[PDB]
Amino acid sequence: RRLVLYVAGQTPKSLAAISNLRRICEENLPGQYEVEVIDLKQNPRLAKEHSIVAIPTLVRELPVPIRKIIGDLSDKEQVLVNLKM
Amino acid sequence: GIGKSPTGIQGFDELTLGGLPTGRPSLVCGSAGCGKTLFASTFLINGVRDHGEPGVFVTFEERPEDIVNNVASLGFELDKLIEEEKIAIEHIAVDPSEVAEIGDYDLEGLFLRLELAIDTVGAKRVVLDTIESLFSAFSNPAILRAEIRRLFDWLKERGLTTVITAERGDGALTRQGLEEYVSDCVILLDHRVENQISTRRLRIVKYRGTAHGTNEYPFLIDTDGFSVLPVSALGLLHQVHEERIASGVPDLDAMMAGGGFFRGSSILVSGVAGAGKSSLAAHFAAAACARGERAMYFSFEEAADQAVRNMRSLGLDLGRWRDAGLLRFMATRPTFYSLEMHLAVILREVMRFEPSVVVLDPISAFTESGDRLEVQSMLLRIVDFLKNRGITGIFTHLAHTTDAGLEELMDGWVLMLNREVNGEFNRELYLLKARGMAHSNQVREFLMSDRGISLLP
Amino acid sequence: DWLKERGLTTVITAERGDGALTRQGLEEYVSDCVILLDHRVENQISTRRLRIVKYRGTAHGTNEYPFLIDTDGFSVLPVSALGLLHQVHEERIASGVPDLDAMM
Amino acid sequence: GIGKSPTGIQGFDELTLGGLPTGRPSLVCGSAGCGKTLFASTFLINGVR
Amino acid sequence: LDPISAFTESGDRLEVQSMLLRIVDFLKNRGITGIFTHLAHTTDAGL
Amino acid sequence: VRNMRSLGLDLGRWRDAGLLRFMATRPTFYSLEMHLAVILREVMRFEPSVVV
Ligand SMILES: Nc1ncnc2c1ncn2[C@@H]1O[C@H](COP(=O)(O)OP(=O)(O)OP(=O)(O)O)[C@@H](O)[C@H]1O
Ligand SMILES: Nc1ncnc2c1ncn2[C@@H]1O[C@H](COP(=O)(O)OP(=O)(O)O)[C@@H](O)[C@H]1O
Ligand SMILES: Nc1ncnc2c1ncn2[C@@H]1O[C@H](COP(=O)(O)OP(=O)(O)O)[C@@H](O)[C@H]1O
Ligand SMILES: [Mg+2]
Ligand SMILES: [Mg+2]
Ligand SMILES: [Mg+2]
Repeated sequence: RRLVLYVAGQTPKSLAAISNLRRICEENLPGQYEVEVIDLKQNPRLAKEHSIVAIPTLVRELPVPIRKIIGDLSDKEQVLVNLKM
Repeated sequence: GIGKSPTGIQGFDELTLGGLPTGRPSLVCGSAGCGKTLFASTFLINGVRDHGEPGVFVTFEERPEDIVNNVASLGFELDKLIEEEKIAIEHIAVDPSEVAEIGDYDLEGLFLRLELAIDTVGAKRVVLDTIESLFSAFSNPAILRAEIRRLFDWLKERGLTTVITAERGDGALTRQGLEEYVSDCVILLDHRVENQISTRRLRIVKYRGTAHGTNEYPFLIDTDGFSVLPVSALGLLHQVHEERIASGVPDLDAMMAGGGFFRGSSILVSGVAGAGKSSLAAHFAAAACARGERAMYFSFEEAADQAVRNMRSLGLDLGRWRDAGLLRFMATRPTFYSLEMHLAVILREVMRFEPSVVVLDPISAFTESGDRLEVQSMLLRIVDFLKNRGITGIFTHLAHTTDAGLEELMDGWVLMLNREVNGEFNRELYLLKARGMAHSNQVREFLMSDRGISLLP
Repeated sequence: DWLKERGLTTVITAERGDGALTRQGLEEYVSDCVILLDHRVENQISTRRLRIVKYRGTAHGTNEYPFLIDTDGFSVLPVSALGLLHQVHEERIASGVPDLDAMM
Repeated sequence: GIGKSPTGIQGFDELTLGGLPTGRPSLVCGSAGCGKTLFASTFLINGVR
Repeated sequence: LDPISAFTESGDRLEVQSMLLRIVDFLKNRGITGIFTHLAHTTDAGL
Repeated sequence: VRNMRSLGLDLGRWRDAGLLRFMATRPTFYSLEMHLAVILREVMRFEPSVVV
């Protein structure tokens, strides 16, 4: 149960992304998985290592098949459905 | 004036008057197989290996293995140039299967990775290959449009020389409207088939900031890579020589004042089939060889052995000079190559061998290889190259007098006639014209035998 | 990707269409080698031609080569393969006309 | 250089300088009746035999 | 081969010339004596 | 020059004194429009009495 959130800088998109992640994770459901936030600007290399293109990105690696979600996570219901199991 | 970055391709560079603009984006349009990827690859390779500018190759479709293997055959070593980091390859691939879009996204990782590569390699040149896959992957079109407009602005903003590969499409020179964006330089590559013969052409559609060539220039991809020998680069600056050359026929040599035709001149030998044009050319080559000089005999009609045993009847022992290493035979059919590769091979081997007499027999064999204009362009390029090198060119042409519009340049003209009169055939020859000297105006009948070509009294 | 990944040599058959060399955009995918086959009629005579549109990684023929399907199958005798390497012989042949033979 | 797989067709093989690339996909385009199916069939048959 | 001129209208000049050149080259490589008969109307067909 | 020197016409003398001009331009060097433009421009600039 691990989730990674790739963002770049104190951007409105990334800030809203992490805030919305907080909201969906807490109000919608319990703490089933642990979140880790990585800001790409300091480590551009990690962007290549994880093959990231469009900010912001939310990637789950718990299941064998990877799954990514691109954007700021504005739609709570869609984010929850994409992250539900 | 404006800055310009050479691309290694001498013909393209001199056509553009320096090369692509420096610090501006360039668009390379053309259907699949035209050579846009190779164009960008040699761009980067030549920039790194000749002008000391690091390069970055951002590919959106092809993997680094494919990118390296494509140019591996051309003689470049992308493995070594990356193994040394002079060119940095970034395979920026996006898979829409595991992508779900919620909210607004910016192609920030693209910029971060490209900046990381640029700082790693100290790059000054950048190539963007297959940027249409970027549009095909993501769903929102406006976001992608804005993102790469920002990307082009950012590339200009930090001042890198960028070349973009784009497909042609159906309506305009691009199918994704990258012309809207890149107008500093547009180069269209075309691959057209006519009469079953396919040729590759290059055109500079729009180059903003200075003059350039506007015609369609046929180019070739060879072991070296891109090669462009435009017909507009030929100039009439030919250093003349006051020495004379020996044809090998004493009577013909004495017929003209000075002992022979001026050295480095273009000599045409015209006549009907069986007149003896090849015999005269062989006489010229053998006479040049006997003096210790090198000679080449390009033949588009006969094999080396057949020519040998044809001339051995006339006594010219071409085997001796070929075996001692002073005479070269090619024996190449007109249809073996295209016109561009015929020109390129002739030029390359002439430069490598550095001979003193080149005999092309016959120049009329290229009649149906293409249109009259293309063959004339090839012949003019060959003649100008030989004259600039100061080599004596002996061209043999068949007669049916004016033949193909290439007599227009020849310095000397020798017509060989085999006429039927009084129920029997007689041979004759005469100098139709000999520039810069006085010569006999008699139709001297001759008779070929074992001793060679001999003019009757 | 999986076929390349386990390393098999694969040949894909695709229809032409109307706009490009393929109607389903398989050119987007396969660029290692593209071979276009055409069957064109001129003056009521129909001929079959083959062309290598794009072969990535090395040189190749670029012209349109007329080919034939016969009992053996595909047969291609390109006119670009002919070379001027002909071993000559010093013997003579008899035409059957003594006067013509002696004339030379 | 790169690997190449002969396809039995001598003319096509010598045109391609060895044949189709080995380990890579090849596309055969053409309208109905051009001979793509037969091309693939002889490819396989010659490769096996 | 009698006559090589019979193929005049079978196709364009280039195609017939290609066929004739291939035949001649094949015969010469095999070292066979080729006797081609052509009709006259001198140069006939560029072969 | 060395073709005419055989006929005795010493064009070098007049070219060197500055009364004769030679262009020596190939037909394919320019397009027709630029051939015309260059000819007109140089003729106007030099103001000669005989153009061959
Ligand atoms: N020993 C010899 N004695 C007399 N004539 C000879 C001798 N050897 C060759 N010839 C003549 O040379 C002619 C061929 O000359 P050559 O090959 O130079 O002609 P060409 O103009 O180059 O011909 P083509 O149009 O076939 O290229 C033969 O037809 C024959 O008439
Ligand atoms: N070693 C080589 N010699 C001659 N031509 C080559 C060589 N390698 C590749 N080519 C040419 O390059 C072409 C493909 O070039 P590329 O630019 O990669 O594709 P595209 O033109 O579709 O962008 C092939 O169609 C082939 O004619
Ligand atoms: N025994 C044969 N001899 C000559 N040609 C044949 C023979 N069998 C099939 N053909 C040719 O093969 C063609 C069909 O080939 P195929 O590749 O199966 O179809 P397509 O070209 O539509 O893929 C026919 O149009 C025919 O000309
Ligand atoms: Mg390409
Ligand atoms: Mg000859
Ligand atoms: Mg079929």
